[PDB]
Amino acid sequence: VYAWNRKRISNCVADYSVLYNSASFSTFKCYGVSPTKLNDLCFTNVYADSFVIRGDEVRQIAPGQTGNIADYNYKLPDDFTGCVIAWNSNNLDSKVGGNYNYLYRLFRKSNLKPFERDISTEIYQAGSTPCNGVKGFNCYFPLQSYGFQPTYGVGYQPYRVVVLSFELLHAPATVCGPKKSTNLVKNKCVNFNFNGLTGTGVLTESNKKFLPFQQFGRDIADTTDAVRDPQTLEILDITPCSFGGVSV
Amino acid sequence: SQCVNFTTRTQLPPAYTNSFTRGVYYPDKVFRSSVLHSTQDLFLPFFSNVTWFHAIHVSGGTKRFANPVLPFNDGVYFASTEKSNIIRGWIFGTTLDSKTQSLLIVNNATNVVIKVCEFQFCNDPFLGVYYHKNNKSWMESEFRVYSSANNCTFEYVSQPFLFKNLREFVFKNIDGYFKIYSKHTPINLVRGLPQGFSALEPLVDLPIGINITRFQTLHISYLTPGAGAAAYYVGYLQPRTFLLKYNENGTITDAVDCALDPLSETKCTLKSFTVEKGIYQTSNFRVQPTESIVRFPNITNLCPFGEVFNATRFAS
Amino acid sequence: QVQLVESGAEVKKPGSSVKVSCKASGGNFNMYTISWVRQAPGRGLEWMGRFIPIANKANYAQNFPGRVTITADKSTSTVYMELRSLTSDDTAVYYCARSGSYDAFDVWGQGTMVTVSS
Amino acid sequence: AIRMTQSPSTLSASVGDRVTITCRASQTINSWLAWYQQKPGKAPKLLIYDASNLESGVPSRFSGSGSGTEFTLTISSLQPDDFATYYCQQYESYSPITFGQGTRLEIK
Ligand SMILES: *[C@@H]1O[C@H](CO)[C@@H](O)[C@H](O)[C@H]1NC(C)=O
Ligand SMILES: *[C@@H]1O[C@H](CO)[C@@H](O)[C@H](O)[C@H]1NC(C)=O
Ligand SMILES: *[C@@H]1O[C@H](CO)[C@@H](O)[C@H](O)[C@H]1NC(C)=O
Ligand SMILES: *[C@@H]1O[C@H](CO)[C@@H](O)[C@H](O)[C@H]1NC(C)=O
Ligand SMILES: *[C@@H]1O[C@H](CO)[C@@H](O)[C@H](O)[C@H]1NC(C)=O
Ligand SMILES: *[C@@H]1O[C@H](CO)[C@@H](O)[C@H](O)[C@H]1NC(C)=O
Repeated sequence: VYAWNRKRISNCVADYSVLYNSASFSTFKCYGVSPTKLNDLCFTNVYADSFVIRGDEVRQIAPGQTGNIADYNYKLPDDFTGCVIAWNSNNLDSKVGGNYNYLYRLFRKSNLKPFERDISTEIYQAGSTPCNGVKGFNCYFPLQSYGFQPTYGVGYQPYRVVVLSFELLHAPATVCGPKKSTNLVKNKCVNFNFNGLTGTGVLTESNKKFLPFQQFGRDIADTTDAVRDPQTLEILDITPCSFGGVSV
Repeated sequence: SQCVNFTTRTQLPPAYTNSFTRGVYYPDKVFRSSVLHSTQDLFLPFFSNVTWFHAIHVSGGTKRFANPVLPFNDGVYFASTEKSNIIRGWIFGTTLDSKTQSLLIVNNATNVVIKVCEFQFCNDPFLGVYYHKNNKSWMESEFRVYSSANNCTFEYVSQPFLFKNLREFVFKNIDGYFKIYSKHTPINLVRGLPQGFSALEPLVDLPIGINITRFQTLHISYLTPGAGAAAYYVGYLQPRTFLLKYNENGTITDAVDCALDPLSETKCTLKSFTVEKGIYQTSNFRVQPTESIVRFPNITNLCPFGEVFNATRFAS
Repeated sequence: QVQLVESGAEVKKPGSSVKVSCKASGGNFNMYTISWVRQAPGRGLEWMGRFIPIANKANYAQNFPGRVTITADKSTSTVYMELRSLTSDDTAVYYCARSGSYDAFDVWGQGTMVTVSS
Repeated sequence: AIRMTQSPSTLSASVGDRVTITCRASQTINSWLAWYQQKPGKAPKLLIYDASNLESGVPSRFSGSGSGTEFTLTISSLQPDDFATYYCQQYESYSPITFGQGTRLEIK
């Protein structure tokens, strides 16, 4: 938790529904965005901060929280925009003799700024007398182990916490959700949506010889006349659905 | 890798030529057919003096001829005339050091590598190949371009790729997108930028989102136990309105630069490549101002704002 | 380069007790746990106990109830493993292993040959 | 106490061949398993950790696989220097840690 791993995610499609319905996540607290809407949004960057935290301190991974974790190990900003996922991994981070590989910072001069990693192991001086790198009276090692065991309490078991931080800017949008595939319908008046371009018309097979770099074709008056299906690289002519004055 | 240091460094003097009617590229991905369409974009103006320099790929003979660093401005038209693929890649950035993010594009023997990182480029980037006599084929064995590379942001690898050939490329950095256009032609000319027309098809657009002000080319070096050096040309793009002609199959077959000459102004006004005999009101002449002159009263008193914003008591 | 140096060879009699050392040189002693592994001749490795500097705790193998008592001096970064009630079957090389980073014994001591006989 | 069983206990092979060593656990130890190599007269050195990774400095010819209860150490190209006794650790329960019975590799 004091050395939480941060991974930057970009240039890919993120299927948040698949991860949502993947395992038994004891906590899926999304602040600033509903989870079900995660597939309908494009994010500039996705930061995956992964660490291990005991059960009682899981609640401390949230904006506006106070405590040893939220002040010395991992601080979430008050303007946090993203999800926090946590699942009880008692079958992987708990050992009979005690798993001491996970350490949490216990003593620090000041509370951590949001999204700050401090992996300094210098002895903390709690008294007037200097420590000079030697731990003793009024001199404490900042990091303390957890010591997870399978027989520990439910609130003392290790939870593997992954905090997804979406950089909600949408200008250099590179992480998006999955893409819908509604079956193409031809020779019928339909409301088509190709690559975000919306319109209404009748789609027919076309003999136009598109060049490979070209996506759609316009008329003399710059009205969309043909498109290319992003799924199947084929060219479809778009004709307006028939209209005309009704005279009696 | 580790940089290779050359005691002697030299650069050939620049030369100048005319761009003729090249540098025209598909402004968008919209198919069009048998239509004359006007587009205002960053184009290379026709007949626009373009600098060019020779790239030496063989030494014969202890002088290192290093390519120079040229400004990027709003976009560059880079042309290369060569027999074998001498020109291999480019480096773009502002400071070209680890202080700022820098882009490096290269097409080695294996594939195309595009990396945006805080590269620390060497003084003389080196790409060396040696002739394998047993295999009777040249194989690259030296790659010394950057001493260090840290904090990468974007990575791209295109399709793995290995009587002269002219390769034209356009590099345009707009809205955090680094758009590249390419065109490859067989050219029979020996020297000079060829005169003709050929539209440049887009190759890839990269949302690197960095600032570019300078760039430098990289050449290949043929290591030999111990004359036909390739040439390359550079022009700078400007905001211009061009009238492009799309034929039936949808490729730009011709283009009219306007604000080049009055005839070209007539052509785009008429939205035609052919103009009939007559007098056509094309544009408007206006004499732009030369100097600006401010003439305010010669008053040096300071207004008593400190007696109104610092009053001890403000009235009811 | 973390190097672990143990004590010299020890010769004892049955019914006595032995106490070997493991000087941890380099790195941070307060994070990595020191584990003692013994190997009788003609037999595979056997685990004895673990010292946990971060928690200031000592663990012993289930097969050795109260026979092993592990203490250490954090000032000098020296780990001492005490084995009690030596018998003829305890003649083995008592390595000390540093289960660092990934809980695996990446660094092993030179090993001391402890011989228990009349 | 988790018991570790190796197979084969004694194996012989020539230089450059393929060697497969199976160390099967008694309980589900996930992926926590380490492979060692103990040349006679020398302290064992780590080769594989987490049952799939390769320790720094170990030649790339060593490869490990398997998870759950059965694990496997495989040498792509056996070398004369790679003839020693290989053990498997089960660092999933620290009370007590059980090594393998020992797989001695001999020149065929
Ligand atoms: C998408 O997958 C379909 C198979 O259902 C394939 O026919 C089509 O060409 C694919 N489109 C791509 C790879 O752009
Ligand atoms: C080309 O432009 C350069 C300045 O960049 C100028 O010195 C040279 O005379 C020009 N030559 C021609 C042919 O216009
Ligand atoms: C790395 O580059 C990115 C730009 O993509 C910048 O935002 C970040 O501050 C840089 N950090 C480092 C490690 O220099
Ligand atoms: C268009 O392309 C087709 C097939 O590639 C070819 O048969 C036809 O002649 C081309 N027409 C023009 C005007 O280029
Ligand atoms: C050229 O075009 C003019 C129209 O301006 C026409 O009068 C003349 O006959 C044309 N000449 C030829 C040779 O086409
Ligand atoms: C009012 O007084 C303060 C302090 O002397 C000064 O900083 C400020 O500029 C004054 N306000 C104006 C409007 O001059």
